[PDB]
Amino acid sequence: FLGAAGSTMGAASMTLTVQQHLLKLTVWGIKQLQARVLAVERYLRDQQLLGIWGCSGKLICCTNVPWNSSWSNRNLSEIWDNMTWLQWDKEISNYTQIIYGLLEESQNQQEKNEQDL
Amino acid sequence: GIGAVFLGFLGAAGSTMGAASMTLTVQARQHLLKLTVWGIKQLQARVLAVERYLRDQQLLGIWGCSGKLICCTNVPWNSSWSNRNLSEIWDNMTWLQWDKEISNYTQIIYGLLEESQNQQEKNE
Amino acid sequence: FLGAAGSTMGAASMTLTVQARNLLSQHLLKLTVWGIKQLQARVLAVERYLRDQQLLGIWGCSGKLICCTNVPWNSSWSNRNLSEIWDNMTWLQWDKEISNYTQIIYGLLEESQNQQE
Amino acid sequence: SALTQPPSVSGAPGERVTISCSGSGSNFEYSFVYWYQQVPGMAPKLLIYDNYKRPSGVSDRFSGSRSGTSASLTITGLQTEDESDYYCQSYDSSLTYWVFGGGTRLTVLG
Amino acid sequence: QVQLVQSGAEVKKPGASVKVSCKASGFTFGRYSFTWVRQAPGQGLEWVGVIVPLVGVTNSAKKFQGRVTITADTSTNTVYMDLSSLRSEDTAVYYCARVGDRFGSGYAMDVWGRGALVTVSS
Amino acid sequence: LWVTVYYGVPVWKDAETTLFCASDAKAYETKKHNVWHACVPTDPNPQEIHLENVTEEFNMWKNNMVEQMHTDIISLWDQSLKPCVKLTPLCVTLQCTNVTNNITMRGELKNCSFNMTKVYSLFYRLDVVQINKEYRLINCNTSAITQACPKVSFEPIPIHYCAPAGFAILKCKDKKFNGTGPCPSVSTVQCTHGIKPVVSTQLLLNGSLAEVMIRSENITNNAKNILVQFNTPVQINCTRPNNNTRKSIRIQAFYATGDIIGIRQAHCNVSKATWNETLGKVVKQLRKHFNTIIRFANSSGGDLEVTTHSFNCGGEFFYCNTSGLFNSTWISNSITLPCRIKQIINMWQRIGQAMYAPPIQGVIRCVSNITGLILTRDGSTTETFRPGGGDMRDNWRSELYKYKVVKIEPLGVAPTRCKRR
Amino acid sequence: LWVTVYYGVPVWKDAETTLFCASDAKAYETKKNVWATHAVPTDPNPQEIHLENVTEEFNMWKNNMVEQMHTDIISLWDCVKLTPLCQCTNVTNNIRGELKNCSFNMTVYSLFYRLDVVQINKEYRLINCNTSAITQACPKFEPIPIHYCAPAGFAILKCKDKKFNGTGPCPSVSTVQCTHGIKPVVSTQLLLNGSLAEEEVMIRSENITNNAKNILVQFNTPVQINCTRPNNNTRKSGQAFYATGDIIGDIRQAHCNVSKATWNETLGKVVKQLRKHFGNNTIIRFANSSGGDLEVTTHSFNCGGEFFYCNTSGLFNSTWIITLPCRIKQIINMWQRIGQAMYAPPIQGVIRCVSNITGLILTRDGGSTNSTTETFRPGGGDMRDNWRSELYKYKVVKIEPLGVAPTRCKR
Ligand SMILES: *[C@@H]1O[C@H](CO)[C@@H](O[C@@H]2O[C@H](CO)[C@@H](O[C@@H]3O[C@H](CO)[C@@H](O)[C@H](O)[C@@H]3O)[C@H](O)[C@H]2NC(C)=O)[C@H](O)[C@H]1NC(C)=O
Ligand SMILES: *[C@@H]1O[C@H](CO)[C@@H](O[C@@H]2O[C@H](CO)[C@@H](O[C@@H]3O[C@H](CO)[C@@H](O)[C@H](O)[C@@H]3O)[C@H](O)[C@H]2NC(C)=O)[C@H](O)[C@H]1NC(C)=O
Ligand SMILES: *[C@@H]1O[C@H](CO)[C@@H](O[C@@H]2O[C@H](CO)[C@@H](O)[C@H](O)[C@H]2NC(C)=O)[C@H](O)[C@H]1NC(C)=O
Ligand SMILES: *[C@@H]1O[C@H](CO)[C@@H](O)[C@H](O)[C@H]1NC(C)=O
Ligand SMILES: *[C@@H]1O[C@H](CO)[C@@H](O)[C@H](O)[C@H]1NC(C)=O
Repeated sequence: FLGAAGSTMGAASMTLTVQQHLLKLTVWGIKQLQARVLAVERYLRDQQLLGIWGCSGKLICCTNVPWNSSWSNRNLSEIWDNMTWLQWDKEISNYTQIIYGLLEESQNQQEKNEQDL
Repeated sequence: GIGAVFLGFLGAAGSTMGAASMTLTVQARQHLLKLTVWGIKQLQARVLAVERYLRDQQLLGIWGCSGKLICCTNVPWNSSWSNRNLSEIWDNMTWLQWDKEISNYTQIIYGLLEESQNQQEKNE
Repeated sequence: FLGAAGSTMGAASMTLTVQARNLLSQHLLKLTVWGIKQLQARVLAVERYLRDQQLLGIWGCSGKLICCTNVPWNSSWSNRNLSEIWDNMTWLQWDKEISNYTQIIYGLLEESQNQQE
Repeated sequence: SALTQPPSVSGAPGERVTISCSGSGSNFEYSFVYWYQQVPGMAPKLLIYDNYKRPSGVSDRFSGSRSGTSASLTITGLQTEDESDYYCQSYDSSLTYWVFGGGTRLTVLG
Repeated sequence: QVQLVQSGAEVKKPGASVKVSCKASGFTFGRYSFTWVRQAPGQGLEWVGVIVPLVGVTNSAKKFQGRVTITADTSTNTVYMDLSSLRSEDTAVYYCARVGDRFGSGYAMDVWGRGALVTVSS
Repeated sequence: LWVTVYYGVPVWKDAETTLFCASDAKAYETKKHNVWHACVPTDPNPQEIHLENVTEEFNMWKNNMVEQMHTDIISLWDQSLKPCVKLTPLCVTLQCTNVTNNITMRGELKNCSFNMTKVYSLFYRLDVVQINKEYRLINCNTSAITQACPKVSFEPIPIHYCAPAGFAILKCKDKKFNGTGPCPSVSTVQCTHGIKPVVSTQLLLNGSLAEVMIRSENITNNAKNILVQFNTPVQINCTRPNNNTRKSIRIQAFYATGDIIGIRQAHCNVSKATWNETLGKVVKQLRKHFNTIIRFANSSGGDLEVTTHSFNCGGEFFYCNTSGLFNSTWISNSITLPCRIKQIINMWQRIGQAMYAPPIQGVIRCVSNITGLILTRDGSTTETFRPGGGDMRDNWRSELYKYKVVKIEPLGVAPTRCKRR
Repeated sequence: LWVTVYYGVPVWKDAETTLFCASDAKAYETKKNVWATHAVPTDPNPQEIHLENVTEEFNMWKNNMVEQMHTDIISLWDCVKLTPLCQCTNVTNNIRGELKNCSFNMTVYSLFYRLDVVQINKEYRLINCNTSAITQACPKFEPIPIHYCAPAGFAILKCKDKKFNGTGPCPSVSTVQCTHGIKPVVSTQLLLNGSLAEEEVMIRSENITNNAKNILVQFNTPVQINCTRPNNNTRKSGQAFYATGDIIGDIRQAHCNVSKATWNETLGKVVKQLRKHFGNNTIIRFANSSGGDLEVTTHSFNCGGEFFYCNTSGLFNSTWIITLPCRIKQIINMWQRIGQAMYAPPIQGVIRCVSNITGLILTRDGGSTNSTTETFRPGGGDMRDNWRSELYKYKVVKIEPLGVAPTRCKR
């Protein structure tokens, strides 16, 4: 996933779906092993997050909570087209906690309505 | 680490089943050579825990629950299993008390879940 | 783990769960290097499993074993009698008959979920 | 390194009986005492070991204890199914060779 | 289910030698031991010998010194006793008894075989 | 209504899982030779999450850590004797002589001399048996003895116990808890406290400290041993006042005990007053299960590991009377103990197998805590409690009386008034 | 109909992977280290689940485990490294042939073999010093079963049918969690401690009809071969130049004994099988290796820590319608590579090891004569074929549990 860095979100979205000599080997073997596990565990925590929002590993998900203009917003076209979006997070970075709350609240109300109906 | 998660699920054991429900969503969030050996067992335990969490997830997968936490299913609850009203069964009991009475019927319920989901997808 | 591999397609449809939970399937240095091979194996099992899980995740299943879709089967990928499909057409040969079309099926499935979104 | 037992002691049903086991040698004071119940035609069965410990699954009416340089096996509530031979054994750890007592006969009146 | 199966009864001419066998019943030797006790008919039983298959150490009663050979095989979980120069004094039933528990920490004789009856007659 | 599943609610079911050892960094670093195997160090982060409105039926006489953790000691200790050298050819017809250069001892030591492939050696009366001035070791032929390597020692090292993920340890914290039945305070911890592999008979040396508690599988039963944990420790200092001389003989290298520098018997000491006070606290607690008559008589008999008080002191194993501490009678209303030294010892009551203690040079002194007692009720005048002990299991149960291993099943069901679509 | 995905369907594909060894519990028991007893000592638990009504074709030729394990032994195969780059006389103290002793100065004498040394132009030299920087191996060869267990993404299949002769669909297939006692037979033109079949002796070759490739033969009746090394020698040593000491006693060369009756019975069954696939008129003949170096012509195998180049001239001595001396040199060019030595220390005392012959490596001659007769000669040199006789009924299949099929359903 790291190689794709440095491209627009219109370009990134498509690329996303496809996506002793013994002593040196034994120690740095563990570290390579150590990294592999933190790959899986970090993956699950994300999957848990996407679970409560209503996605659960759908990659390009969706949600029914609007994008208020209070968040850093511009014309949608430029965000898709020309803005490299490794810097897009730098725009929505101090707003990234409250927005998850709206994602958190949206599913909870959505399931409650489903529970009633 | 996942190791603390499991007894994190055990943090509030005596609380009411209703109390655990909301807390669940809140819960949804030569010294070199000796350092080599300890690296194995510390790593060996952790990857084992991962399999434990996947196995339950896969078990939750067979039933109509995907990966959600507070899941629901449309299989009727016959009165034969612990006939008792829904009112008290969520306030004055504890999970430890609840399953101990149920522990005579865990497997039949799990089996009862399997075909309950199974029939749903074919005729969908 | 394979079980009734060559059995009738209908037979395999019943036993897909594979019994539910069974479906997943110098002295200091000498002992250490053995451990690395053991741990490297187990994590390799998990990584392969999740990639398959996420592969189902892109599709409208996300880990539901049997999973109906919304893609109508085109009558061009070497189709035969529907009864024969679940009478004698065993799974393994059913793969060899499809072969190339799996990439077509994989590509076809991807767009249907996205256009749903 | 020799153990002495009474030849035969009988007991009325429902009463309590005791059997002595006296062995010469200071080593007798440095070695355990076991007791074996033996049906006159069957194989021995362990009855009490380590001088007071009952093996799992043995009737609680059997219990014995040491007394200086002698041993004693006490039965409470003798029934008509407890008539057999009772052997006291002293395992000399130093010399590494078990020694079996002569054998005491118990008969229930009836 | 733990048992010490044995060979059948034997009749031997005096001056010969006897072999008696005992086989495990679902366990290896591990750390346990084995011992042999003989009982003359109408008589209190008496000790014969002992072996520890884990370390291959042996011992026997002074009376049978130089007359008893105690053998073991870790492959087939069997212990054989070879008593030499049988006479009328050795007309007795020979039990093989297990000793100890999962750690070899005991000294008693808890599990007993059925009993092999060796007869010496002229 | 219908049923709903809740992945994560707390659930318990008693089960047995293979735990793993736990140690400390500095403690592991301080491991010259093998005074006792690399072990995982545990991060000092005791979760100790105190549960409220919780109650789990603890047990101690059916616990499975005791059988587990005892087995860990046996396997570890077997490895302590593996790399060392067998003493199979060592024994030969000896020429020991009752030489008494000094008398405290009373001729306990012997000036043994063997015609090796002709060197003298010292051996106490315990480790050698007369034969028929000719003698031999207690059990070399028709037996098997393996001397411990001289470099290694035998000082205990604290060990913690941690369960793998999916299994949690329940620790009882109630002050008054005899061992069985429910415990109010059930604190869930992953890594237990500093278990000590203390090797000792009826006198529990330097273990965990308790009021004095009385714990028994069944008091009515005389068979089961009664464990008593002391609330207040009683200091015990015990010394070997003789400088041992270690002579290496190239046979492999045997280590004979050379002539002692200048002869006083090893002896233990106990503060008589403090012992008297603690025993009254014991007898006052015993009377709770029973006014009555209580008498103490010394160990009735048996092997030298039970008749006396066996314990380890700086790599040397002592056998000492306890007749000076268990001779009293009590109604409703310093002490020196003679000792003996053995070098050929067969710990854990194993036939054939035994280890030879290599000599330790100088005067040996050690101090520890008398925190636990093991008493055996005799078979309605008075209930004489003789000191028993014996089975090595009990000395573990004085520490693991307050821990259990439970399997957690986060999955669960409930009949909720809700339906799917 | 609509496409519906299925996860967990029993479907696999022919795949190649680097398998991991799973040695037995006795790896550390004989770990003196031994190139074969080296510890992954994973508990070899075999589970042979049978299948039903399914058959797939194996291919023992052009296989993957044949070369996958071949390199695994090489890594296990590869202490003191000598390269003794820097005078001898015939010794006849007690004479078959005559050995030789070489007098030299080390920074003494050494008892070599005739084949081990080559004259320089009497004075001889080490055959391997001038050719390459040879490297004497460790003084410190016990084959042990190594049950292969597949990684969780792969499975190992077995052909329970005993009539599989090399290629084609095997009727009965049973998936195997962990393979059987595959062992490093490590020998030429003869299988030693090999696997025994339970039917008539089997014939198998890549293209039997043609002389291009070797012929593999299965046995059912083993043959015992005894070889002895009755000699005693010392060792001479910073600069550790390990030569050999003087011979203590008679100057005796090694020899071997071979049975006759059982060997005769085997060939007839071999002849009968050859009669099955060649006709009932042609004459079968046996000869020798009219070519190939010592490692090919001579029967080389491991026995008592030394490798014996036994002399198989007498075995292939027949025509169809007793003791063969072994001829040893200390240089062991076992993996047919210029550079390696394995100068094994001479073992003291007789050996007389127990052997077990289970297979043959035969090579056809030319096609000079048509329909009259053909000569079969001993072969070898590439012991890749040697291991093909143990894994011929095994394969690794990459399970691909994802599966798709059409059905009439909506969602
Ligand atoms: C603790 O130990 C005492 C014994 O010291 C146990 O009491 C014993 O309980 C058993 C039954 O479990 C009694 O056996 C039965 O006794 C009745 C007469 O009371 C008899 O009719 C039956 O045929 C049978 O023999 C035994 O006699 C009794 N002994 C005594 C001295 O009370 C007690 O149950 C144990 N409790 C625990 C903690 O397990
Ligand atoms: C435990 O307490 C008992 C009494 O309270 C002590 O009993 C004494 O045991 C010794 C053992 O050496 C006896 O000495 C021996 O007596 C026999 C009797 O025939 C004699 O033949 C020996 O030569 C030797 O003298 C001693 O007599 C006995 N006390 C009395 C008053 O008889 C015992 O020592 C204490 N300790 C142990 C470990 O049992
Ligand atoms: C353990 O202590 C007891 C007493 O404390 C010792 O027994 C004494 O033995 C002598 C020997 O004749 C008697 O004269 C004394 O009367 C005994 N003591 C008492 C109080 O009666 C015993 O010897 C000690 N154990 C050992 C092994 O020596
Ligand atoms: C064994 O040692 C004992 C002394 O402990 C001696 O009497 C006996 O003769 C020795 N020989 C035997 C029988 O092994
Ligand atoms: C195998 O041998 C046959 C007959 O000589 C030949 O025609 C064919 O090309 C050879 N190649 C194969 C199939 O291996």
